[PDB]
Amino acid sequence: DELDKIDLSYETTESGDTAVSEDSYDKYASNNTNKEYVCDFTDQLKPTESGPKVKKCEVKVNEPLIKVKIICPLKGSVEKLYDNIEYVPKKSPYVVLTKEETKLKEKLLSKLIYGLLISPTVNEKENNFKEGVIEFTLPPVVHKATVFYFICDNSKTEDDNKKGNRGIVEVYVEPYGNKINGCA
Amino acid sequence: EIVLTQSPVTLSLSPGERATLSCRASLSISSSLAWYQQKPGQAPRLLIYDASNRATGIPARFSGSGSGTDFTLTISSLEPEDFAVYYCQQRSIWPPITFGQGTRLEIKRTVAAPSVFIFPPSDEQLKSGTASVVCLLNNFYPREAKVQWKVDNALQSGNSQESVTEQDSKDSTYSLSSTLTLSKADYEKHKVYACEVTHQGLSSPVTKSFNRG
Amino acid sequence: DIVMTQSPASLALSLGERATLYCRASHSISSWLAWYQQKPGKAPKLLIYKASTLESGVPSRFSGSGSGTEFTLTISSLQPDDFATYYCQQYKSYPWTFGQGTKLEIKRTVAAPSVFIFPPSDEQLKSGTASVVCLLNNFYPREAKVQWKVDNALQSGNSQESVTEQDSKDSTYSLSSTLTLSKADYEKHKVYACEVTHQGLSSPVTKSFNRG
Amino acid sequence: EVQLVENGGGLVKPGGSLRLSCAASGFTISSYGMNWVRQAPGKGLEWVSSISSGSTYKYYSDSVKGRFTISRDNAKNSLYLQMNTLRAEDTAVYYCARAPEPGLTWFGEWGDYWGQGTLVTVSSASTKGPSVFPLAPSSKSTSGGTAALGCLVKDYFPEPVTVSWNSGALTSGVHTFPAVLQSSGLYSLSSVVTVPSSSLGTQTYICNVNHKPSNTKVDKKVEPK
Amino acid sequence: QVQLVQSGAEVKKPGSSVKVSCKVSGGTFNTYAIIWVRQAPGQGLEWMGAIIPFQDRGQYAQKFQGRVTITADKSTSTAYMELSSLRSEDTAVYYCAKESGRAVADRWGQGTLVTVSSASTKGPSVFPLAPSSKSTSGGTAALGCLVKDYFPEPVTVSWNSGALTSGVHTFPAVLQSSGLYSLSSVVTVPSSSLGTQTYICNVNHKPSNTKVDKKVEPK
Repeated sequence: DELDKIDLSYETTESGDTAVSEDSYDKYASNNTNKEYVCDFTDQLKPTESGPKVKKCEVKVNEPLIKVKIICPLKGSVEKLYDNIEYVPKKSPYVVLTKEETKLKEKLLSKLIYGLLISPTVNEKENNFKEGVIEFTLPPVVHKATVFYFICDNSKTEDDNKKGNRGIVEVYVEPYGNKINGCA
Repeated sequence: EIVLTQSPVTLSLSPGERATLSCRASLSISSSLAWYQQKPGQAPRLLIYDASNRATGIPARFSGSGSGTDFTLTISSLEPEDFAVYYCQQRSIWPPITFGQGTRLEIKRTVAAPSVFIFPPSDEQLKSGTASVVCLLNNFYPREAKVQWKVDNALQSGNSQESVTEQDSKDSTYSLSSTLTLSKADYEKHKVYACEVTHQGLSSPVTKSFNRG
Repeated sequence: DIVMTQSPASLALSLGERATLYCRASHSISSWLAWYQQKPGKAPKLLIYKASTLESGVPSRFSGSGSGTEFTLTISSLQPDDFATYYCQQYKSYPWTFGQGTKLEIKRTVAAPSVFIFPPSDEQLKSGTASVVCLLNNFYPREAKVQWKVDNALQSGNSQESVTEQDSKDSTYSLSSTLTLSKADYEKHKVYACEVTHQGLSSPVTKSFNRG
Repeated sequence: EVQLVENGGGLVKPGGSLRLSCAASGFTISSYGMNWVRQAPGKGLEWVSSISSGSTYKYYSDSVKGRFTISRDNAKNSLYLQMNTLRAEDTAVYYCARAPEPGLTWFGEWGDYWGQGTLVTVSSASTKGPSVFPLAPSSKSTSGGTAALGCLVKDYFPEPVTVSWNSGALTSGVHTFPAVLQSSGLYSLSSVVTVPSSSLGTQTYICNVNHKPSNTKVDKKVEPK
Repeated sequence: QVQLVQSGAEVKKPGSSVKVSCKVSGGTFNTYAIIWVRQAPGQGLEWMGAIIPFQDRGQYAQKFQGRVTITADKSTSTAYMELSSLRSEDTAVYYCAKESGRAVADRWGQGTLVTVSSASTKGPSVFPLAPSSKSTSGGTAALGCLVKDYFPEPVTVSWNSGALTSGVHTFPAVLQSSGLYSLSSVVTVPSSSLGTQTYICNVNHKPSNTKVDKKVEPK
């Protein structure tokens, strides 16, 4: 199903076509409100002057049973400020972008982290960037550190002299917990 | 970067009226606007955070409005203590966090004509090598006025500095002072020094003269 | 691994001329090639970080192109700070590789050598070893041939040569040739000579002395 | 309740470095964001820099990108910004504001508590004692009614100054005008009073001016010429 | 803002181990890979391995196994390398680099130099290459000095404490079969100045802390 259709290498960089390097990345974490890492890309990917400036959301997880939510505006959300937006990877509540060599490649987050609580329904809607909001819940114990990325690119969005930015999500997970008190 | 424009620059309303301030977002802000109140002698004060939510401890007469753009700050009844400078700020496209230009509120008291006075440069000042001529306007409203300096009936420009006091606490008027800076060598080259004042409260411009040479 | 068949080996050019570098690949590869600039004594500096894009601060005269089995880097005009050794690197696969490198020679003008010879000093004579040094001062081109003759007998294998880097002041670079022999042999032989053959010399120039 | 105090300022060498510090009392700075904003005289507020997650993330304005450095210490509960090498055209008063954790939202009570601010005057050294020159009133016959008189001060730095009349007597109808920074890099303002025209030839008016930074006190007498 | 710092050059005996220290200052350390490259002088560069600091599992070249070791320590933001069982031909310059998110190494370190020759510390012997002493003169004479039997590199030669830099050529060192380096330094001076000017060459060999000043005069 759409959960797992990994057959494309899709070699790409973090900055993509933008020439901005990691020294000038606008690195600010997802908001923390009642155990919810949210970094909504609303109004942060619109065409604007002095760009494209790469915007990176860093989610550092060190607690069990963590909920992570990411929002990207859809096409036509506001008049002529979100056209030609692209979402990478196309299946990104489950398939995630990982780093081998010096490239970003798609992989299944279930394989990287066991016990991922994928919610197929979020707010009675589908869980994908096709809705614009992605939702999943992390397990309470993680054996080893895992890093994966999500991409919300607005470089192709322009309005005369204005151009859109590029949105990146970096989720950084450290080991925590020992075991679950229960059955298997 | 998104530039926020606050219009109009200066508001003149009487106490008790409902004051409305208009803020325009150039492209758009996703309900991230905030309103602040500031005075020259103190730090700014947060009135309304988010689109319309009131901050803690703010009087209930302050109310905000707006949906993504064209946010208005409405004060139900402008008290005499509410006359201050107000700024707007957006937090949707950052960095940088772009502030507003600011808007002035003044008390619209009845129009009053200015009192024009002309002062000469003292002999002690002349011995110091510099000569200054000061024109004084006292107890006038509106604040805006035009002050022109003529020497021997000739025009002067580029050598005048002026300042305006705050609104008077006793009668809600203003005062204006203008200083003409000249050197003694250039000051001795002319005989008559005079100033021109144009104001709304004056039927005709008032002329005050002074001679020394 | 991915092979970097960078060509050519060296380039001799003057100011204002055009230079065109090349770097082919073993098999067709879509982009992911970078060019590195390095003068003698410098760290390899990245100038082009993709197929054609440039790094911040890199001059505009640089222009990259090409894809697949062949890639081309073209420099429209050379400035005084553009002469260095250039390398090409591929990173489509984890085992990165670098090419042989290309040299950028300053100027193209042939100049004959100035040949000098130096006999060993008495202080070195006491140490049991005698050294004779031949100096080829300011030639062009570099391919200068030096041979050692002792009592009109050819000496080979017992000599070493060193070459300095090309200097833009007068297209100058010397070569030092040294002849090594023990003190005992230096006494047995009397005539010591060095012969230099070069493009700018109509006939070989010989410097000799009679000491032993 | 909650107070934010900043230190560091005064005369600043144009072409040199300077460090300012912010101290918070009555509140533990944890899990919250901190920002720096400046406001040049005659100009609106402008953001400078901000820091997030204690010291993990840091942000600067385009004008101060790289040239300014921000830091926060949890043990000392203090906020520090560093102007590394030199900047001279940033003459303004800098404020600090408590705010929520910086993120892709930035919503919350941004600037709930503000620092009183420190004036960063990056200008050539201009400390000097004020010079007072009187302004004679208009003394005339018939019925003048009232004649204005005042004093003029020049070439003092830095702020502030206090001007009073007759050791604080006759405070009715006295106006002190705001100071203007002349092109020489020095301040200047004037103070005037309105008095009846019949007392000019017999009443004595003193102009006691004390300039706090140099402890300079000058008393002058104003009479018609 | 980001800058790379590497340790100094080191000389080691055959069969020993050499460690190269690498530090990444600025940017961030965990989520970008740090790569290593070495190059024998006069030949193309060679890639060795890389590591991403958040995972201690590094990977190396298919040709180099065991001897090369690359490790990362996020507490000090360092990327130390350990190379064991050194052998001839390992005398080369070692370079470090990291990728800036654009899939390519964008920043490189100052570099390190490694020597593996079996020779040991020794001071050079300075001998004078006196100018040709003849009555011909003519404002065209060459004189110099000989540096022989020293190890390892480098050795610095200056004339008249850094004077008359026109026409002085410092030749690259050469390796003798005995395992000791040697080079010559020469300078071109007018012939008529030999009898009215004194030329002094300064030789400094830091590894052996040997400094020698030799005067050159016609024989």
